[PDB]
Formats: sequence, C-alpha cells, structure tokens
Amino acid sequence: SCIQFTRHASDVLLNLNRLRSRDILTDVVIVVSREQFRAHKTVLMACSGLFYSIFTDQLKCNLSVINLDPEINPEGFCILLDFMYTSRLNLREGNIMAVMATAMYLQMEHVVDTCRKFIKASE
Amino acid sequence: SCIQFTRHASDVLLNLNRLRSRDILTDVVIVVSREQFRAHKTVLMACSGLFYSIFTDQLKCNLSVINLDPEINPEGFCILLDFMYTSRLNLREGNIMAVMATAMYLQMEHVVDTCRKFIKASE
Amino acid sequence: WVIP
Amino acid sequence: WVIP
Ligand SMILES: CSc1ncc(Cl)c(Nc2ccc3c(c2)CC(=O)N3)n1
Ligand SMILES: CSc1ncc(Cl)c(Nc2ccc3c(c2)CC(=O)N3)n1
Ligand SMILES: [Cl-]
Ligand SMILES: [Cl-]
Ligand SMILES: [Cl-]
Ligand SMILES: [Cl-]
Repeated sequence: SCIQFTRHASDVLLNLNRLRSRDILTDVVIVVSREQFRAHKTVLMACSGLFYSIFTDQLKCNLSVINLDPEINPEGFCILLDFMYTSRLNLREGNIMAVMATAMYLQMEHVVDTCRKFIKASE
Repeated sequence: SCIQFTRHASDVLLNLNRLRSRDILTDVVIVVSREQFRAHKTVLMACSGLFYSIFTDQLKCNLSVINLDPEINPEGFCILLDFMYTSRLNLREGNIMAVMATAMYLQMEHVVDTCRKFIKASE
Repeated sequence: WVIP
Repeated sequence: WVIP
C-alpha cells in the first residue's frame, strides 16, 4: 500500500553527482593510464559488475586506489563515469569503440548493448 | 548530444538498497531512541537536508555514530530510511503524524508536502 | 506521487 | 535509451 515519488531516484543521483563535483565523501581514486578519477565506491558498484566484484572482495574493499588495465582509455572511462552519475552517455563516432571496450571491461551491460546497436547502424 | 538511459537512476537506487540489505560498505549507524540503523552517508545526504548539513561538517563527517533527537520515533525513521533507498513511502493513518514530524526534522521537503496533503484530505 |  |  506504499505511495511512490516518481522523481526520487533521479533527485538522489543528481545529489550524488553534486557530491562528486565538490569531492565530498569520495573514498576511492581510479587510476587509468596515469589519469586519476575520484568517486564513491557505492556508486561505482551500483553501476558496474567489475566494481561490484572488486569492492565486495574482503581485501580490495579497503583499497583507496584501484588501477585499471593499461589497455583502458582514460577518455572512455571519463564518459562512463559521467554516465554512472547522470544517466547521460556522450556517445560519438570518435569515441564509440573506446566507450564500448571500457563498458565491456567494466561490465555495464546496457551501455554495451547501445554501443553494439549504434555500431550495427553505421555498417 | 548525449543519449539517456531512462531506468539508470532507478537501477542505481535498487543496487544501493541491495548493498544496504546485505550491510555492504555502510559507514554510519543512526541511533533513534536506542534503535540502530546502518546506512550509507552519501545516500542519507542525497535524501535529507539534515544529513547533508551533518556530513558536510568538517568534524561530524568523520563520525561513525549519529544520535537523533530523543523526540524522533524509530518507526517514523525506519519508514523514511526505506523511502530514501526505494522511492516508496509506507504512509498509513497510524504513522502519518510520526512520518511527517520525522520528515520535517530530516528536512525531506517532498515527504513533508505529501503528508500535509494527506492530513488536509482527512480533516 | 503515484500508486506504484 | 532516449534523446533527453
Ligand atoms: C547482481 S546483485 C548487485 N547488488 C548490488 C550491486 Cl551494487 C550490484 N551491482 C552490479 C552488478 C552487476 C552489474 C551491474 C551492477 C551493472 C551491470 O551491467 N552488471 N549488483
Ligand atoms: C542543495 S545542494 C546539495 N548537494 C548535495 C546533496 Cl547530497 C544535497 N542534499 C540535500 C540538501 C537539501 C535537501 C535534500 C537533500 C532533500 C531535501 O528536501 N532538502 N544537496
Ligand atoms: Cl590503497
Ligand atoms: Cl549500464
Ligand atoms: Cl563515532
Ligand atoms: Cl523528500
């Protein structure tokens, strides 16, 4: 018999992004080819199968620095980190291959699906 | 020129609630008349003007235990904590006064608004 | 607010 | 996915 507030989830995510932009309560640095990205472990886990696996590990859950595979492109990661905190994906002809490869590595199934579809349309 | 995934914010919140239910990466205990509630500081801040003020304070941001005012009802808090992580509010004739008072103290404006409206309809 |  |  609950009532539901339609905009609640979007409002929560908007506030989580405001905390990220002001570097409030960020608890991890993600290192991608020397580029560094500060974030909230919980948001990373909520969006990515890879971060979910990492931060549920009894040893890795305590790390303040996570280094990604050297093949990962920093721009592709930045676009995906922006998507995690906003639901918006900056998908362009020039970045789609790097975004899809990063989303496959991060295990972000819905992003991989839209990249596959946009690539299929161009062929 | 971004594309947007409609269900992303809801999916994020659903995963944050799964982490709460399994007590994964919870970093604070909220004490309400001896009842204890584990939660994520970032989610509390994203939903409540009171928690936002508390955890942006340079001293309180580091506390692992927060004690609420003794007038706060544990059931009213539990219903609001459930709303924070799900967008669903269990509003009933028997709890509406305690829920509204707790939402006013927590500074959750949209909850206060729906309580005022439901109370006005019954008069 | 809606009835979910 | 939509055009926001
Ligand atoms: C599976 S239970 C669960 N519980 C809590 C969290 Cl934080 C979580 N995250 C997560 C796991 C897998 C995947 C994603 C998020 C996005 C994606 O495409 N795959 N999962
Ligand atoms: C105001 S900027 C901002 N930035 C980040 C966060 Cl985490 C935040 N939360 C917050 C503040 C006030 C209120 C709420 C959340 C819910 C409500 O009714 N009032 N606010
Ligand atoms: Cl470390
Ligand atoms: Cl995704
Ligand atoms: Cl403490
Ligand atoms: Cl609210």
